Amino acid sequence: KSFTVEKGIYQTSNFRVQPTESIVRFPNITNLCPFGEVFNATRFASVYA
Amino acid sequence: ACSNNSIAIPTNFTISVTTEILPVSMTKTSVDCTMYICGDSTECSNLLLQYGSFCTQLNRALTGIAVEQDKNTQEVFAQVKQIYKTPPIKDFGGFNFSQILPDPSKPSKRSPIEDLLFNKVTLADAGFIKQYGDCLGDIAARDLICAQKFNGLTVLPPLLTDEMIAQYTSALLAGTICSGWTFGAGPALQIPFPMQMAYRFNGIGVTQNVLYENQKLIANQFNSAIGKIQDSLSSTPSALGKLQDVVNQNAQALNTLVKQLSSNFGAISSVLNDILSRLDKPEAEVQIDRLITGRLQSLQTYVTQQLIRAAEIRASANLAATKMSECVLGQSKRVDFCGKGYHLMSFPQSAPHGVVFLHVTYVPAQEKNFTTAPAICHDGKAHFPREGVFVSNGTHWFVTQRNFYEPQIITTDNTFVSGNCDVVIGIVN
Amino acid sequence: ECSNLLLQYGSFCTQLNRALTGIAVEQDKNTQEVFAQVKQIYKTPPIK
Amino acid sequence: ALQIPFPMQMAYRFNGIGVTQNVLYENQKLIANQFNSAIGKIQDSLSS
Amino acid sequence: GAENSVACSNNSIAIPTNFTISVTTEILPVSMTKTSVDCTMYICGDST
Amino acid sequence: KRVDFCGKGYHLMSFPQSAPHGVVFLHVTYVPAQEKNFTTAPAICHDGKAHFPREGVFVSNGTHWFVTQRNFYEPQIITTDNTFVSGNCDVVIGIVN
Amino acid sequence: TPSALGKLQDVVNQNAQALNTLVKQLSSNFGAISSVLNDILSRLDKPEA
Amino acid sequence: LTGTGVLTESNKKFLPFQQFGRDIADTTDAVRDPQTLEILDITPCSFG
Repeated sequence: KSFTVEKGIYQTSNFRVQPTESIVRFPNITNLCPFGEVFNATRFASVYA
Repeated sequence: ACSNNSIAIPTNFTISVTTEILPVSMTKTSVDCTMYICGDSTECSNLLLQYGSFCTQLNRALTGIAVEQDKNTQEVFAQVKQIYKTPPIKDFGGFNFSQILPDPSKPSKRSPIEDLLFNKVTLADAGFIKQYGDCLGDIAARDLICAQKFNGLTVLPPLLTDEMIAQYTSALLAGTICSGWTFGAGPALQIPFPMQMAYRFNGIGVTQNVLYENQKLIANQFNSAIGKIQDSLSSTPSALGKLQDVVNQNAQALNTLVKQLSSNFGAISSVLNDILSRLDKPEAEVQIDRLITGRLQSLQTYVTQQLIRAAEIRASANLAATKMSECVLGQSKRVDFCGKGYHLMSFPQSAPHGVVFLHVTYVPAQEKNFTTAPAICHDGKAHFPREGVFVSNGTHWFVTQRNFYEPQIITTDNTFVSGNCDVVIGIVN
Repeated sequence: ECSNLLLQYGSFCTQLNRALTGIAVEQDKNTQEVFAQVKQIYKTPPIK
Repeated sequence: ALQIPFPMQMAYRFNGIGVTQNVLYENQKLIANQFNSAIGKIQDSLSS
Repeated sequence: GAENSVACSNNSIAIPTNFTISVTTEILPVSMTKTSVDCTMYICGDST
Repeated sequence: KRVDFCGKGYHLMSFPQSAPHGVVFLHVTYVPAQEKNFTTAPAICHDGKAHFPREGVFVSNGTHWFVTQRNFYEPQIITTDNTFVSGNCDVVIGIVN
Repeated sequence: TPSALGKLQDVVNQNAQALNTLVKQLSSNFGAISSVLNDILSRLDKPEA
Repeated sequence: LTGTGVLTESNKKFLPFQQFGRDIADTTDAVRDPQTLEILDITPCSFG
């Protein structure tokens, strides 16, 4: 925090490697998920069953 | 009871090298606050810099603990800048120092007693290179301690390494072999063992002529006591259990600090990815502000606990600096200070994040009862000896010191007049 | 239900209960180092 | 633990202070009355 | 430091012939700043 | 008397010079400067009885024996005042007639 | 040399810099909207404040 | 803002660009107005 530095070893900061790009391993299939079918159902059941 | 006409003086001793195993230092944890609190993330680091100068003072406090352990390491081991190197093993009077000098066979400078002590204290693979250096990818999975990558425990090696702690303690050894206490007082000198060990019996009141008769006996008791320490360290963990409790307290706090990495503290997960996704956040960011805030207070409780522990390590390590300065570089007159019993010398055989002072102590073992006299009424005056209380076999009076039994002849020169016979109650003709 | 919320904070007060246990054992061992210098008991001498 | 006669151990309990042994050796009863007045004053000054 | 020689013997004594007096300063922190905080007016601004 | 607490060689004295928030000590320390190797014995032998010195050590130039105190090198003459009789000569290793 | 009187100078900057890092710690926001009293008074009504 | 303190004029370096501001410890430190062209830092009302 000052512009004068005394004599010794001063533990400033540490580092880690920056990424290069984003890699996405999706499942390679096109499909609409069945939440369109489950929520739009005519028959629902009673709560104990 | 406290007998008026009888006196008991001890007449035999044991050279019991009492091992007072002491924590001079600790694991030199200098954790980055962004690595424990954030891992590799930086939105967390902006949340941590909203508190400003906590982790500046927390990292500066652990930095002062690590620099303080370097100061403890330098006030204990680096007392002198007159290093005597490791000598050829000759003319030591039979005192077998083969386990405490460094070995020539093994490529490191650690000693066979240090080959006992560096091999039973498990560090549980705590370091910098073991989990961080080779691990760009998956290297050495199912380790004994895990996920220090998300902890960032920069465990610094000590500035004096174990071969260079062995170099300093071998210099402090060869100072004690052929120097007195004079090697710590600037210019270092040379003096052999009958006079040097005669000087170290002389400071606690033992007369130095006992050693010249009993040099073989003190040498055999001392090397058999080193053999009993070596067999006890080969057999039981009860001696090293003080620093084993220190390393288990430290590593228990470290993998406990990993269990506070695991814990929720009221949150839904140990990860921060639940809000860091593409919805608009005028109010949604405030959720993981409090959820990360539940995780933030674990480190200050840790470094408060480790700072009261570092004050305890600093008290025992200023005690250890006082023990090198007054037991190795001198001889302490303080009662029950350098281990139990009257101190003779001490040897600093090293340890993982600790030092094992081998306090050679003079402990008496056998006790005998004798009669006594207050003074001798020789020619109408009260006669007194120079140093010591009176003992007697019943007809012949002798004078001895309080840690060993020696008989002294009643002469003209050893008696001085410091009073008359009538003012002294119960004087003996 | 408070206990289920209290174990949800991991091991804060596991460390505080171990710390207060260490304080209670610490007053036991300060009693050991201050008072119990030797464990054997000598008899009281007579007033004479 | 051993047994030493009492004015002999009083003769050298102040030998670590520096002054020579005839302070409390010759005056057993007089400086004993001084320490008796001291413990009387301390018994009044700690009982009250 | 610098490497010295280890010489060991049977009966040798080294009674000194001359002496040097040298004076050095030794520095200790002793006391500290008398800080006292009014706890009410400090926390959360200049309003009560 | 505590080694490297206040003392360096000896401890003589110090001066409590004041300072803001503390004190500065000034220890007059002590260095033994020049030493030479001598030959000594624990006792000297006169008439079949071992003579011990009071506060001295027996030193020799090579031919003749002298006595002085342990802390300064200025030898004096071995007399009956500086020595006292304790034991006999046949139990002392390295005794000189 | 400035190497002498080092630890009294060190406890003077420990006390002075500890007092001064207490004073600049009142710029730290602590999870609020600001560290300033006046922003928290002026921006909000009292039950939200 | 609310300031309980002694009010006195100041002669600081100013711009129309730098019209408002606070201290590094977040007291009031930069005020400009067309009524009285001086700057204002609120020294408190001799509190202690």
